[PDB]
Amino acid sequence: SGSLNIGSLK
Amino acid sequence: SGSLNIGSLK
Amino acid sequence: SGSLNIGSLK
Amino acid sequence: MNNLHRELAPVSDAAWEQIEEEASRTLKRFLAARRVVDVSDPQGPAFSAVGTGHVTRLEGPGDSVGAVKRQSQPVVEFRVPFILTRQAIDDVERGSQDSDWSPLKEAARKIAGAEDRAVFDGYAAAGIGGIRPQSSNSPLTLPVAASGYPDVIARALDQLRVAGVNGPYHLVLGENAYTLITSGNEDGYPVLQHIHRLIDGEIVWAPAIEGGVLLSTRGGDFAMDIGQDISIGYLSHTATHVELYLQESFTFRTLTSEAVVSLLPSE
Amino acid sequence: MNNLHRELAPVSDAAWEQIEEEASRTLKRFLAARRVVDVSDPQGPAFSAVGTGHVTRLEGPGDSVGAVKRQSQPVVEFRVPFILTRQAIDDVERGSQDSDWSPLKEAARKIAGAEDRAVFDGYAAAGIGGIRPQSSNSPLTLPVAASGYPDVIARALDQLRVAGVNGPYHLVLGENAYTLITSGNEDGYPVLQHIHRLIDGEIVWAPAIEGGVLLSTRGGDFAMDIGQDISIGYLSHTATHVELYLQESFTFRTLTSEAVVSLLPSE
Amino acid sequence: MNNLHRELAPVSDAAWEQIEEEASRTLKRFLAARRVVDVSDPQGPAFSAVGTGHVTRLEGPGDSVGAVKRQSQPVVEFRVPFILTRQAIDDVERGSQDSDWSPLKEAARKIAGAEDRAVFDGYAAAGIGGIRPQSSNSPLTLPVAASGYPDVIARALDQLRVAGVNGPYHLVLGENAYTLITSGNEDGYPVLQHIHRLIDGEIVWAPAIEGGVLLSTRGGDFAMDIGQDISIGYLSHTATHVELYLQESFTFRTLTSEAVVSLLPSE
Repeated sequence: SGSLNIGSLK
Repeated sequence: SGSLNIGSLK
Repeated sequence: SGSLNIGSLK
Repeated sequence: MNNLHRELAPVSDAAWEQIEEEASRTLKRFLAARRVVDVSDPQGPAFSAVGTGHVTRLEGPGDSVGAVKRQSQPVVEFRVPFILTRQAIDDVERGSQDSDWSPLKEAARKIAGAEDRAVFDGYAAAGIGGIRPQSSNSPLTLPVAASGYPDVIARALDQLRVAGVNGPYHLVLGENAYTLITSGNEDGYPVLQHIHRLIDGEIVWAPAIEGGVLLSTRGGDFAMDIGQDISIGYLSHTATHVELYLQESFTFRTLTSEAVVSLLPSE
Repeated sequence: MNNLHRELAPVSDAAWEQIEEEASRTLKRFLAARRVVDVSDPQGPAFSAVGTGHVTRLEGPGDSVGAVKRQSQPVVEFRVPFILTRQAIDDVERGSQDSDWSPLKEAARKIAGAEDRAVFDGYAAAGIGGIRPQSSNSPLTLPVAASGYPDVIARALDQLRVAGVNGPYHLVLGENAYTLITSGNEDGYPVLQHIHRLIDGEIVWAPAIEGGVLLSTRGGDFAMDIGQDISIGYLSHTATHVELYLQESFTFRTLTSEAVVSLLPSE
Repeated sequence: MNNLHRELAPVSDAAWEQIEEEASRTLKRFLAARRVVDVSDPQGPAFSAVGTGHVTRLEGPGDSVGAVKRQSQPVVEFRVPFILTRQAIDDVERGSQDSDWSPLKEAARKIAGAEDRAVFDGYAAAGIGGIRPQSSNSPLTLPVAASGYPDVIARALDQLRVAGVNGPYHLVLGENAYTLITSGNEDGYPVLQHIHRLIDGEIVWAPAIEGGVLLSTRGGDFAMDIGQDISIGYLSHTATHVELYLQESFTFRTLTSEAVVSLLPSE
């Protein structure tokens, strides 16, 4: 909780 | 595989 | 058995 | 409640939503290394080290007993604080659509730059070698003019091919190189079409680095282990300000040193 | 095939069974720390470090970015080789019941002693503090005569009680102390019955250590993380001999320093 | 057990998987002749010769009896040994992802180069004529500059058309010619688009050969009969090293000499 969930952009 | 599975003796 | 199965690359 | 004490911040739900949207947009615009690097799923707050598989010989405990210690790479945590004015936060509930989120954008730029520089150029304190300094291929200098770009890229590709490396080839360019290649030539040469004939994707824009990199994205060469993705946490507040921070937790390893060629900035 | 290349050894199945039975028996007789310490299930060959939860401040990457490195304890691997004569191995298939497994027993004793000394007295090279040197209570010297044992044990128990520590209390004694307490007194005093009135289990016999330890076994104070349990692997063979080894992989941490009292050997 | 005594090697299953993956990747990157040549399915270890259909007159056995001997082309076996350090092999089971497989890659490069040079330039000892020396068309010299490439290719195509040869036309270029054609021209001429207008596929990159070849891939002109595909076998091991080898078994025949034009390296 609180994360922006950017993760991988590939 | 190959272990003697001594583990915990308590 | 043991081959890499490269075969044809066409 | 977790370590990001978000419920303790005097910030409404609408303000939180706007802040998160702005942070996600700015980070996605600025994050470049995540587009060409194997990024794992977040492994949680307890994730502390990654085992490299290698061992180091120790001085033995005693009578004919040999000892080896397993080697690992530690995880690093990056935190960047920023301050909001509490007028932008309160105006959101009143229907504001142009609240000042500039400190958040500057913090996002700072943390993205730190992450990118660690992944590409290395961070010695955290034990991160970096993609470029850990390359076994010979670096190539970028040309002054854009017309020279097809010649360098091709040669770089040749190195990869000579090294036995396969898979799609991706180009990452810094700000000056990217704007030089995209601004066209005054002789009518179509360098962009030729480059896109040689490379296997869109050119990646990297504001944090200088020069460039040509690398394979076959998978398994550059591993980014994410413990905690970039998240917003709360520190403190005054009557007219709120302290927040952007935090991430990760480690990076270069596994194949022959799968990347580093392009030096033009002189 | 795994790293224990057992199928490459010129050893029959019956010989393997007899060797494993002998090793298990001898190790169970010699292993003392596993009786009073939280032992985890084996975590596999890839298990390389345990995160301690603490961080160390780093020199920052750059503009207003702070960095902390996660701390961890590495895993240590212990290996002890031994040589069998290939006559004992071949005699097993012929119906032998008294094949010479003495080198295996000596290797088992060596590895059990190394493990016990690392857990109790510490192993500095592997980063293992040890239970006794990492005790915050004041150590007590053991008496010359067995009659003095009820007085010391009681005082040791008091320390635990004063420290707020609960749970069953177990006593681990080295060879000299154990044989002194079990050999009786010449005055007819029943020190053994009084000791078993004070302690909450059987006295543990520890051939590897000197002195003793009184410790709580409530759980959560002494964690032994097992990567690989003790196993037999193969190295090489000649026309008349076979090289094997005993190997284990573990790390140990003392979490509660007030939950143990160290008894010094008598002077 | 077959002639590749793989089970006798002190190599774990995970190490075997990583080794095979690396070998397959490197060989697929380096193998060029297999992309423009009819490759049969592997015919097994017993496959020893290929009948050409022709006969040779013999001195007769006796009274008015004539004898002819059937002609055939023998199969050749290529083997390249390499040595691994047994630390890279053992580290795999411990979770390593950057084990040193450089000797394997060098062996793969060597065997691929030998195969390619036999198929293209010929191997006299094995009775392999080679595609280029067995061409009935007149060879063409490659130009110094890339702008001259559309002129040569077209003329080469004309030869094929004049010879009555049909089917898709494929271009195979050596390292220097490939990097010259792909590096662009400084006059803005689009030679690559024109070449891809003339040829019927991607340009094939051949690191083993010099110059190039333009050939038809209609089928039935260049037959590569595979007895054993490239495979990894075991030879011997020391306490710190393992001997492996890469092995293949094949024969090659050029059936149509007018279906290929050989391009000589530029002077």
